[PDB]
Amino acid sequence: VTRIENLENAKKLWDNANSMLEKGNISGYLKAANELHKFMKEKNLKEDDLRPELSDKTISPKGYAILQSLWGAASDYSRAAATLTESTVEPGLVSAVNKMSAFFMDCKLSPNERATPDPDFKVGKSKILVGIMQFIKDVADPTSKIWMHNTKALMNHKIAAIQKLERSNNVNDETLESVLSSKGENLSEYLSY
Amino acid sequence: EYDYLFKLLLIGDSGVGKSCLLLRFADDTYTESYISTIGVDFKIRTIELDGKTIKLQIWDTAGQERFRTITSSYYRGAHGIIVVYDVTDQESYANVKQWLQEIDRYASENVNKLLVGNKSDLTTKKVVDNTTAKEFADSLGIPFLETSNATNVEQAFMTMAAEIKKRM
Repeated sequence: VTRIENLENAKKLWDNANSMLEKGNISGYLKAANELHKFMKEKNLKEDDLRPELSDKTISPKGYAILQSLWGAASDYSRAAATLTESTVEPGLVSAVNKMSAFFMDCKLSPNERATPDPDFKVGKSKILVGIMQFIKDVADPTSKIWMHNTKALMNHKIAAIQKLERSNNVNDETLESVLSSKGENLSEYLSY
Repeated sequence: EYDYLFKLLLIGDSGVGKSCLLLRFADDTYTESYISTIGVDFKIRTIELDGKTIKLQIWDTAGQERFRTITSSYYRGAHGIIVVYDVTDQESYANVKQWLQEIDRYASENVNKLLVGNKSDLTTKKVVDNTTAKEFADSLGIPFLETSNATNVEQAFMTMAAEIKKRM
């Protein structure tokens, strides 16, 4: 295929991601952003190659709110996950998601163009955190470990933890931070599968 | 294993030369498939102070130029915050001043901060008065550094790590 064809396909991919964003589908945005990133890496296309093709596309204020929600949660989580127990795999994974979302935005926006989010569409932090973790669980290698635990498995364990906080009405930044920073140090057995 | 892990936040727009501040940090090394395709937004290094082994982990947080409302992502969850403006660019200074005023409003006194005036290239024009930036920096009670010379950047990181260690 030609560069012109590959650019048109990348454009379609970017649009798929943007459509998911508009639907507030967190899982589906993250997968589509990843499919965009994969295809452009395969085709040696960079953000500046796509950008002039997206000139008449727009990320909506709702879209920006979702992107903002993701950004805040990922920023916070990458940092909280860096501890004296380990500071490589869990921050890495979370940071790599965040970059993937910046990549989508960079395909559309020039340097330093600000997002214009509509606060009405802010997604709760605990729901964003579960979305990010579910995506990590999907893209993690089967043998990936965070400290002594299987990554997928710890992702399931933290998900349950956040969901339990929701159920006892005890979600706040401190309680979320305490799950995000945990490496399951107090668990009697190491998590597998 | 470390005695301490200090988290640093690098705040700056594109085009202010943030790369310049990260040359004594390195990327961590991954086999993780998903990370290997995209990379991460932090870099690392180890230092020793007073017999104690300290990891410094610095986040140049991906996407930050898009979300410049000052939220707890900017003012909480970091030991140190480094804010970089471009000396050739008055609007750059004006933006960072604003960001730092707001960060000062909400952050703990226990967070170390640093204002950096960077000038990437020998040949563009300087326009931000260091007296004015220094006057601004003193007002919030934070250090100020003008950078091009890699040497003084290393000194600044070392001083910041020393100061963080005294409070932790």
